[PDB]
Amino acid sequence: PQAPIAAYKPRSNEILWDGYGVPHIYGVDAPSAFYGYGWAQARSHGDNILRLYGEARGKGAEYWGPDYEQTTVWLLTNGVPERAQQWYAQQSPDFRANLDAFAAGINAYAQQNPDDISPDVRQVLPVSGADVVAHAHRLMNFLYVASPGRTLGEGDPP
Amino acid sequence: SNSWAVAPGKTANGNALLLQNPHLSWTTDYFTYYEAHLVTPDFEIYGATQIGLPVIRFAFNQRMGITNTVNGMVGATNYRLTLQDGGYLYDGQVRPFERRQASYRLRQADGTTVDKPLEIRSSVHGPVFERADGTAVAVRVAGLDRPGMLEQYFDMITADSFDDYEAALARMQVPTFNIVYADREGTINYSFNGVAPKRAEGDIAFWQGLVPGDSSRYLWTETHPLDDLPRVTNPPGGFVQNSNDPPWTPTWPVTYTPKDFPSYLAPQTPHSLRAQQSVRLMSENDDLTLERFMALQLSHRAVMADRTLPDLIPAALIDPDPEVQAAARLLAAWDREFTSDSRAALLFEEWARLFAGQNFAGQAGFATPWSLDKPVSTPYGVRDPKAAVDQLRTAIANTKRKYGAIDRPFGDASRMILNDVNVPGAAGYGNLGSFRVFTWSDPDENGVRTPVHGETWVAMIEFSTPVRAYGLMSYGNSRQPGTTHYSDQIERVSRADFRELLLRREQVEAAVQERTPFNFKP
Repeated sequence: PQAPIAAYKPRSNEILWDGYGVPHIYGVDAPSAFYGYGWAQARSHGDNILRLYGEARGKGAEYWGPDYEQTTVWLLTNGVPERAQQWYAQQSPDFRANLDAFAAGINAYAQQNPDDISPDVRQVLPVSGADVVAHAHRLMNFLYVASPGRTLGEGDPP
Repeated sequence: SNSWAVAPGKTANGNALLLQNPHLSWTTDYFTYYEAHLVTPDFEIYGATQIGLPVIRFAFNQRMGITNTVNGMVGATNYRLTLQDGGYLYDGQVRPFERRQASYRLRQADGTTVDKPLEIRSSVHGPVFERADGTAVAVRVAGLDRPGMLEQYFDMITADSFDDYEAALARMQVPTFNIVYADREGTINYSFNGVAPKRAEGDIAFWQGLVPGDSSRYLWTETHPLDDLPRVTNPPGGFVQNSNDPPWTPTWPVTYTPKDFPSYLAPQTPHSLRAQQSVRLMSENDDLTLERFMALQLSHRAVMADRTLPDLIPAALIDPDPEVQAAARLLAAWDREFTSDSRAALLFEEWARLFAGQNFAGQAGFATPWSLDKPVSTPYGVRDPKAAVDQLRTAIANTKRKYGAIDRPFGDASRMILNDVNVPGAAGYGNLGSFRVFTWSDPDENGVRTPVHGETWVAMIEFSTPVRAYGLMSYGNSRQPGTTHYSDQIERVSRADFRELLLRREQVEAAVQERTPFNFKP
């Protein structure tokens, strides 16, 4: 029948980054790998990720002012930040631990490397599993499926 | 976005092939892709995902892989309400809104926040919005009760078998996307996925418009299970594809027709020229190697030139203006590829913007309309040659104004520029027929343009044992101020010089440049 090659069994938690800045994340279990993954994403994209998570708490307007207000109004009105809290509580316990680990990794990168975090996204920290759920929820249902432009009667150029 | 999956029988080596190829903005927060590799004792996944997602959406490993394209799954409804008496008319009765008073803080220029009131009103349908013109709109979004989107993707991409993958996909927690699957066992699959409301009447266009919000007749409550949606598994054609086209030619020969599904799932509109190229590139080629598969992904044919130039050119050589005559001659000598060194390409684009509108999608100019029966060879020809020549006249002007000449090399105007890296462009607009896509900006005052949208993450995988995979990320793997990992891939992109994606531990050890040990305890 011919089996796939042997899986690798990670014996310690490490990220091996290659020349192009691609993180190879080895965890001894699922929450480790997810933590590693949140660490790596914060290394590579922390500023925007944190900004995006701040928006998905419906706190865009509060953190960054008027250019963020319409998304705030769109997401609060569609009850996105609170549904995220619910969705979070409704996760299976095993998967909830993975989301908590991912948020922890993001937080821990920002902790051990405060110089790498742009000043005006600092107020966002700490981030939580629910934050991670919320952003995914804005992305899928409230950017892809129901865009503010289709409802408010607009949309973006070519 | 493009997606190919090729069955073993269609390949030289007898292993399946997979193309990951999403097209998104190069310059937009939540659309930025990231490449990573996760390994535990129990699972392995490699690939790309939008930043801030804890699961890889374009994943593969030693056993299986998936990819995604946008399908426009109409998962929401906008309802036009009839305001009357402080409530809204519904089934002959005035019915009041649910109201709550919420608030949010707004940051002021001086660092303080003011407290801002926000009324939130809902009808039966959902939350209510007032458009700038006065139309009160209530939005009803399917699948607000599907909390397992993330875990579904995670279970799909770590599936131990096609059956496990399918069971995971069937939970209906991922509300959108065409999703394509291939594996080392030899199975390939296309699914038009998403959460689709059950409706008793109306086509897609009716459901995309403003549905009347004054009647329970239009209030849906239920959604379609997975086996109500268009799907294809190991088709007789030996491949599946999607290029953002309607789900009606996911393989060749087709395995179903539009009348087999409710009419509101997906449109029956003409297929883009890129989508037409997708179908031929796959169906016309047998005995594929990974190398040949990769070469096919680079296709940049100016298909619209093929459909129009045989009529346009003879018409234009008749015109008295010598500049029009010279444009026609330049156009006729063109091999109709979007190469860096093309002197006719920019000029052709500008005529096409007039002939088919600014997004190149208009159909009115063609002599023969797109037809379900010749679905990769229509629309064809020029309906009004005289009118089109006048369009060429204006296009000569526009080309000169934008770029400085009617014959500037494509890749001198078309540049990929990140930080201080500046490289020649090639390929172009999907709607002109280019498979590999670069949606070029409007040019700057020097006629230089750059991609706004197009090839981002590109990976091609053969499920041999061990797997073989090659990828590139246009805009690098990081976007933090000062990273060396933003502009460090684009030169390779300009040469189509793909990285071997490193999955096996020994390969990873040979390539490591930074070790971060970490330790996590809850």
